[PDB]
Amino acid sequence: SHMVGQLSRGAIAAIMQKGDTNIKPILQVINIRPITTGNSPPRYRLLMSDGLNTLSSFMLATQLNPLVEEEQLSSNCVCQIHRFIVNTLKDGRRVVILMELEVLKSAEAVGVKIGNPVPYNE
Ligand SMILES: O=C(O)c1cc(-c2ccc(CNC(=S)c3ccc(-c4ccc(C(=O)O)o4)cc3)cc2)n(-c2ccc(Cl)c(Cl)c2)n1
Repeated sequence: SHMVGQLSRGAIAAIMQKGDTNIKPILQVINIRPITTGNSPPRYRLLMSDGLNTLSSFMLATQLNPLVEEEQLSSNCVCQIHRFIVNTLKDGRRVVILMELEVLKSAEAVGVKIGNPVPYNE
């Protein structure tokens, strides 16, 4: 209730602008999809929301793949990010790798996209 109050509004901008990595923000998963990988473990890319912004530049550490494959981490769930790393590509784009996270509320217990977040412009 006041659902957006459940999310760390402003965390996406803090990660991408300030380079803040000590925060443990609470974010909503909007979408998850596999990337094209070949002969190596699958890799998942996530569209995440902090209630104000969405950002599609997240990938999951492969050690967390079971959370996706066993359906605990899925679209609409709310999770707390306990550890993440930022990397920057040759072309300037930043990628956030999610290393440790906790699902606070399952997709089924939330059920909808929270608020009206808008895409973050890098
Ligand atoms: O096949 C595809 O569709 C497809 C493909 C990619 C795409 C794929 C790869 C890279 C480069 N590899 C980077 S950044 C990377 C990957 C893993 C790690 C890492 C550290 C620790 C761990 C772990 O434990 O698993 O993993 C650190 C850096 C860029 C892009 N993308 C893609 C393009 C743009 C963005 Cl912003 C994002 Cl997040 C993904 N789409």
